[PDB]
Amino acid sequence: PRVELEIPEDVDAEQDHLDITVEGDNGSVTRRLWYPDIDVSVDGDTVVIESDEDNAKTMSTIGTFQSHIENMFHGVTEGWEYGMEVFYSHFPMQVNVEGDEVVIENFLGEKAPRRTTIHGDTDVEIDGEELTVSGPDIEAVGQTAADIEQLTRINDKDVRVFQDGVYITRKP
Amino acid sequence: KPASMYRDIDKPAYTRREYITGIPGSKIAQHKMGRKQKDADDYPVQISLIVEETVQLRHGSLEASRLSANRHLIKELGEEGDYKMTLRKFPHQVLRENKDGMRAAFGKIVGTAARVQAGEQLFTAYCNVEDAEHVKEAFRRAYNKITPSCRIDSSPAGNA
Amino acid sequence: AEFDADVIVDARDCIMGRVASQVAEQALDGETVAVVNAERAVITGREEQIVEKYEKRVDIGNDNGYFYPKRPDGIFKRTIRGMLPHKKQRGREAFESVRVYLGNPYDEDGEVLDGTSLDRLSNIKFVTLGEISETLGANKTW
Amino acid sequence: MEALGADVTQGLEKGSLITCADNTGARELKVISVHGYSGTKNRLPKAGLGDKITVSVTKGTPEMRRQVLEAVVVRQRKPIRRPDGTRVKFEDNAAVIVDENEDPRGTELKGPIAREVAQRFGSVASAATMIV
Amino acid sequence: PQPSRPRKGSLGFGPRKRSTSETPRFNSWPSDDGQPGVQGFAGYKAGMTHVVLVNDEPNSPREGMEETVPVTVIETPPMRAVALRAYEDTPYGQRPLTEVWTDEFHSELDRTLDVPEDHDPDAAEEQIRDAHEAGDLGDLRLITHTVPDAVPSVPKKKPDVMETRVGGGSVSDRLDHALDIVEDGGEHAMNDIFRAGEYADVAGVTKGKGTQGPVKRWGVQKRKGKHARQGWRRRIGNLGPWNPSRVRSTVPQQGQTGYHQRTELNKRLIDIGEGDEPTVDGGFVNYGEVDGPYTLVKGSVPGPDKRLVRFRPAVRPNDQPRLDPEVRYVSNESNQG
RNA sequence: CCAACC
RNA sequence: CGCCACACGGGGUAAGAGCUGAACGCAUCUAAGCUCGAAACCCACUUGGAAAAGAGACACCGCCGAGGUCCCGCGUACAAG
RNA sequence: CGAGUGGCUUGCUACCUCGAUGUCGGUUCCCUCCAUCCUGCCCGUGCAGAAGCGGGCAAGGGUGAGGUUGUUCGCCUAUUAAAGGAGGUCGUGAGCUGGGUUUAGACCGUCGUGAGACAGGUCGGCUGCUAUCUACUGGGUGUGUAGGUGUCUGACAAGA
RNA sequence: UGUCCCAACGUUGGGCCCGGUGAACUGUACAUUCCAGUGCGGAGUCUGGAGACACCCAGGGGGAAGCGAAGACCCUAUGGA
RNA sequence: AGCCUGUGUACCAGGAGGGGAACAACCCAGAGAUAGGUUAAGGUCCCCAAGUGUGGAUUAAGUGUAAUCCUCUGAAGGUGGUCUCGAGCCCUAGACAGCCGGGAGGUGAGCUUAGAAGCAGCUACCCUCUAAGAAAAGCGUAACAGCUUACCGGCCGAGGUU
Ligand SMILES: [Cl-]
Ligand SMILES: [Cl-]
Ligand SMILES: [Cl-]
Ligand SMILES: [Cl-]
Ligand SMILES: [Cl-]
Ligand SMILES: [Cl-]
Ligand SMILES: [Cl-]
Ligand SMILES: [K+]
Ligand SMILES: [Mg+2]
Ligand SMILES: [Mg+2]
Ligand SMILES: [Mg+2]
Ligand SMILES: [Mg+2]
Ligand SMILES: [Mg+2]
Ligand SMILES: [Mg+2]
Ligand SMILES: [Mg+2]
Ligand SMILES: [Mg+2]
Ligand SMILES: [Mg+2]
Ligand SMILES: [Mg+2]
Ligand SMILES: [Mg+2]
Ligand SMILES: [Mg+2]
Ligand SMILES: [Mg+2]
Ligand SMILES: [Mg+2]
Ligand SMILES: [Mg+2]
Ligand SMILES: [Mg+2]
Ligand SMILES: [Mg+2]
Ligand SMILES: [Mg+2]
Ligand SMILES: [Mg+2]
Ligand SMILES: [Mg+2]
Ligand SMILES: [Mg+2]
Ligand code: NA
Ligand code: NA
Ligand code: NA
Ligand code: NA
Ligand code: NA
Ligand code: NA
Ligand code: NA
Ligand code: NA
Ligand code: NA
Ligand code: NA
Ligand code: NA
Ligand code: NA
Ligand code: NA
Ligand code: NA
Ligand code: NA
Ligand code: NA
Ligand code: NA
Ligand code: NA
Ligand code: NA
Ligand SMILES: [Sr+2]
Ligand SMILES: [Sr+2]
Ligand SMILES: [Sr+2]
Ligand SMILES: [Sr+2]
Ligand SMILES: [Sr+2]
Ligand SMILES: [Sr+2]
Ligand SMILES: [Sr+2]
Ligand SMILES: [Sr+2]
Ligand SMILES: [Sr+2]
Ligand SMILES: [Sr+2]
Ligand SMILES: [Sr+2]
Ligand SMILES: [Sr+2]
Ligand SMILES: [Sr+2]
Ligand SMILES: [Sr+2]
Ligand SMILES: [Sr+2]
Ligand SMILES: [Sr+2]
Ligand SMILES: [Sr+2]
Ligand SMILES: [Sr+2]
Ligand SMILES: [Sr+2]
Ligand SMILES: [Sr+2]
Ligand SMILES: [Sr+2]
Ligand SMILES: [Sr+2]
Ligand SMILES: [Sr+2]
Ligand SMILES: [Sr+2]
Ligand SMILES: [Sr+2]
Ligand SMILES: [Sr+2]
Repeated sequence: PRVELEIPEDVDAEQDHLDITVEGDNGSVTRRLWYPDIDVSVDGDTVVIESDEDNAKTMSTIGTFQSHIENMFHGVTEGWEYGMEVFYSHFPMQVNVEGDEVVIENFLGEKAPRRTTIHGDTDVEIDGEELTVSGPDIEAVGQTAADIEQLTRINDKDVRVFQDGVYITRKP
Repeated sequence: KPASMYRDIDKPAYTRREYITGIPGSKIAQHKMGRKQKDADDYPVQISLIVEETVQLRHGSLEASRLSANRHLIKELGEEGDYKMTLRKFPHQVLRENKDGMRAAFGKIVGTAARVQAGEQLFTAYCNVEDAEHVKEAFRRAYNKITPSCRIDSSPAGNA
Repeated sequence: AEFDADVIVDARDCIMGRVASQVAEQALDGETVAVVNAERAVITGREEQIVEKYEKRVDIGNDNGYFYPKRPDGIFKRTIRGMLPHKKQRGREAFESVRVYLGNPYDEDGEVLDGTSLDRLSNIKFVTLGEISETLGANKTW
Repeated sequence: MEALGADVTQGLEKGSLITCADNTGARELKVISVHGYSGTKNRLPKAGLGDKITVSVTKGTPEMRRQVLEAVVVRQRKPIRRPDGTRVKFEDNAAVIVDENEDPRGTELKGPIAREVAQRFGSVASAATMIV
Repeated sequence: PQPSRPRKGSLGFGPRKRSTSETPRFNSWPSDDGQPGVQGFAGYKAGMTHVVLVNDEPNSPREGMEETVPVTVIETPPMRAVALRAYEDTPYGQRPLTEVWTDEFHSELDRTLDVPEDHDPDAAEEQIRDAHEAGDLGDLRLITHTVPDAVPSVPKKKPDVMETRVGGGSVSDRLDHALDIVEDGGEHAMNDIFRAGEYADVAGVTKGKGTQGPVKRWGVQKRKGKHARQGWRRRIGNLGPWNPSRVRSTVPQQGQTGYHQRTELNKRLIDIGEGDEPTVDGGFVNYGEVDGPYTLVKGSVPGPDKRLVRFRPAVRPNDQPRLDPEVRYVSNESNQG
């Protein structure tokens, strides 16, 4: 099978070996697309994903390679963003960005600060109780968002009662 | 007692009641369920539970499978639903158990079982096109209580 | 420390067992062989099960001893020894005229033996001797 | 528990008979167990200055005898070491009966108590006549 | 039901044989952080005494109070970093590449080695620097030796030689740092490396006891009660089950006990001085008198008096440093009594 | 449990 | 029976929590990819270890003499050795 | 009701051993298994919390002291994070013990005309050997690598 | 009251080294073994691997279903007392 | 049961040699000596003589690389893991899914009830506008409200579904 993806005018896509790099006004994203007998390549103004095999396993990755590339297109132009709302009940939760990691303090009244390192060149901006995660690499951005949320996960007590934590509000 | 002790046909046919005494009573409550005043011909659908391996089924197992099957047909079609199911086999084979080492080992009589050849119909139901899946479900439950794997074969039924 | 090898084999991207089988055949025919870039040799399959097997060999043992190698260096050589009657005279001689190296200590480039090459573009389930060694706890000196 | 403030060489074991240094009506106590303790194979459970122990009353008033109670070791013959290196030892081994809250069941204590025991059990201390 | 119980003795210090080098050999060194510096020193055990100290611990209920502490007096005179050895990285690990020696040698270093008469410190240095440019240089260490003569209580004059890694800033900087030391005469001291209050790991060959039985050597029980009068008093029950049909090396048996290398971790250095402040009246038993560079190590140190002990900056400290503890008293009371 | 006679 | 000392930190995982993600336009923690995650695995630490047969490395000394043995006084050592 | 796994119990068989492979319980000392009692990390809840209850990963470490009884098991007591189970000739008598069992003496009950019998009870009642080989714990002498001194490397190996 | 917790130090005679004296038990053969398997189902010797340079000293006894005694139990004998 | 006890037969016993890792009776094979040659069972990547043989397909579990067997396990039950073959129905008059828009009036049906308005219960379940839109399929409310399924239209464009 063969799939052709016309690359956006705003974007330029270079690729060597199993690595593919995409660049736009919003930045660049490089990914390795490696699977048995699936050849990815840049043919002029279009990226081509093709293979001589057509079994369910191959078709699966092909469709997977496409969305990965179309996401890279989107990220280098429009960019990717996730919104998050910090919610707390009794203890005022302090959420701040320090260096390459978002730090949280006074979670449920904890003396020890919880933290996580931001992935990629992902940018994290907080405005009061709102938080926005964004960048060109959907992988790094999506994970950073997820990490922030997971960072306030609780297994010890009934969540329905203890709901404090930062949550993903909007997904791109 | 495990069925592994009696599921195989590895002994002579032992059914002559004129030469066997003390045979326990069968636990099978009924062989004809549903509306038995009606004929099987009055139904558009006929589904049978077919055994895939030749085996012996102790009367205790027949009662369990028949029960968990019909019980479902009652719960889903009512104590008087328009259907009829039949358990066409009867436990004629008398079983023993040697319960004194290997001396004078001929066992005492402990039960009965029905010999079923692979490919045969153990149960057969007759229903309306509506309750076709309810009977297929009653059988799924029944074949979980008898040794062999089974085929739920649909005879008259071209409503696919 | 200088090894006049009549043959220099390049194990990079090559199936370990297939190279081993041929290096043994040649060693018995009197050839002096040097296998190079062992850390890059490859073994097909699911990495998790492969490693579980080599980890078991490492854990096995007792007072008599079952010294199993962890470096790709030794892993490969042991692999070859298992294809040689190393306890017989001709077998120990063959085995002793075969050496394995991390990287390539020669100026020449090794040759790729036919039938032993693995195409990375057609295979995703395989591991690298070096990777195995690292997992085993070897000190990645290569 | 709160650091004792001195190193102790346990001078007592399960089954040891000691003096009940109070006015509860119990004269002699038998060590049965040591709170928080867990030994090793064949090792007889040991207790010393500062430990809380379960005890049974071997000698005393009818009402007290045979009762299984909690107590606190206040004195022992085996030496203990204080921060300045000096060893300290008493004339006998003695414990004070105590309740679920570690308050002395009795009203008065008899004989001296080690200061270290005071730290741990203040209410026990606020009953001591002499603290050495 | 056969209660459980940990085995007798540790399996981590074997085989329990006689040590090959009476001079300890560290098998690990501190990490490279601060400025370049020699990562170790040595001395000779003299004996013990005690000292009253002011509780330094900021988390102790006794902070600021008198505290008696046991101390082992080690005579730590100056040593001489006599050479600079360079290791290169290779497929088979680290290997010595070359050494840069000096000219000034202690008068009796010739009781152990064949002192160099003709050497090229620049050709050596040259080869080393080329190794760094190439990026094949492994760590850098100094061939070091003691000066037994400086110690009257120790009869040996023959110096003890050991290699001590040099860690520090960047390699270029500590390589230069190494070369400097060596060139002079290599004469360095305890002060140069340690500060009173820091934690050091001490290594040494324990006191020898020759052959000893399982009871003493492994801590197995003696036979008990009736089992102690039938003919067996200090012998273990059995050498193993019927199967496996062999005696495992894990069963406690008789053999060499003592005279093994041991590395004792986190020993706090209470004080580093010089003179006779720590000496004891009558002299340290079986040793003599102290009056020179000395170190007071908190607690015990492996080995008998006169044995060579080695110091290294603690590689796994549990507590932060509390420099220069206040010593209000140092016992000089006779040790005989 | 048990290590023979039942 | 006395006294001293015996981590922290890394790396990869299980169960599990998730991200991106298609087969199946959607959905999906999984099929490829990835972020995490156990007293458990590896490393860290201690001990042995040139007989590792690929039987090792470096420096200096020496080949008419470097070094060593016997011998003598002794123990930080030791059943002989 | 149906399907299995284990090889701890019991039964069955009579394949091995009667020119003998000493028998229960305990003890001592070593290795192991996981179907996990505690400890680490998780999932669910009839999960507010605290705590329970159930489930998953997981064998690194731990799982102790006592009263009756030869007892195993078990019953019981106070402690405990917990005081898990099992394999190793029901590990371990050329290691120990000798309470039980298991000769010869003796008694009771029952049985027997009697001699005498009883995994019924009861009191007493014998445990040999200087290690050849192998195995391991430690200690030496040689040869090999191939003049000497000193210093190291680290394949492997052990640890809780 | 060291039976025990929990073991320590010491004494005498041995043990160890040296001179002299100088047996016995046991011996089909080979024999440096270890892990599994196989086999009359309980192997140093068979099979597959692993390990293994030779010799010697001391040791406590895991194995040689160790040595010592044609099993005292049980059964069988047209046996004995 | 590698059990007990029959029966017919060939084998071991008393049967080598070749193969089966080893292995009384499983396979080839019945064998004077010596010699050349060709096969049998079985095998041809190395150990070890002969293929890293050819055309093709499947498997990703190291499944498997194990004729027979005390010896080689693997079951009832389950599987949108994957490959292949067939039948029915729907579809460029636009299917399946997704996303957007519409989902409306008589009327909050009648009854029951203080109240019940799609949705407590009972009964009925009719017709307007229209390209659709139930006397309402599931949540939701004290009852409303509110959120959706049906049903229709659009965007999309090729197989979809049982
Ligand atoms: Cl080993
Ligand atoms: Cl061989
Ligand atoms: Cl693959
Ligand atoms: Cl207790
Ligand atoms: Cl004992
Ligand atoms: Cl014939
Ligand atoms: Cl494999
Ligand atoms: K016998
Ligand atoms: Mg809870
Ligand atoms: Mg005990
Ligand atoms: Mg003194
Ligand atoms: Mg004094
Ligand atoms: Mg027999
Ligand atoms: Mg015997
Ligand atoms: Mg488990
Ligand atoms: Mg373990
Ligand atoms: Mg036994
Ligand atoms: Mg024995
Ligand atoms: Mg005996
Ligand atoms: Mg003996
Ligand atoms: Mg008795
Ligand atoms: Mg008796
Ligand atoms: Mg009897
Ligand atoms: Mg006889
Ligand atoms: Mg008799
Ligand atoms: Mg007679
Ligand atoms: Mg015969
Ligand atoms: Mg060949
Ligand atoms: Mg398998
Ligand atoms: Na009978
Ligand atoms: Na493979
Ligand atoms: Na191993
Ligand atoms: Na004796
Ligand atoms: Na035995
Ligand atoms: Na980790
Ligand atoms: Na079974
Ligand atoms: Na026993
Ligand atoms: Na465990
Ligand atoms: Na008991
Ligand atoms: Na036995
Ligand atoms: Na005995
Ligand atoms: Na016994
Ligand atoms: Na005594
Ligand atoms: Na032995
Ligand atoms: Na007679
Ligand atoms: Na024949
Ligand atoms: Na053969
Ligand atoms: Na396999
Ligand atoms: Sr039969
Ligand atoms: Sr079935
Ligand atoms: Sr070949
Ligand atoms: Sr050293
Ligand atoms: Sr080391
Ligand atoms: Sr005795
Ligand atoms: Sr054995
Ligand atoms: Sr996971
Ligand atoms: Sr050598
Ligand atoms: Sr015999
Ligand atoms: Sr498991
Ligand atoms: Sr737990
Ligand atoms: Sr009992
Ligand atoms: Sr038993
Ligand atoms: Sr045992
Ligand atoms: Sr007795
Ligand atoms: Sr009895
Ligand atoms: Sr009797
Ligand atoms: Sr030779
Ligand atoms: Sr062999
Ligand atoms: Sr002996
Ligand atoms: Sr081929
Ligand atoms: Sr093919
Ligand atoms: Sr068998
Ligand atoms: Sr089979
Ligand atoms: Sr199945």
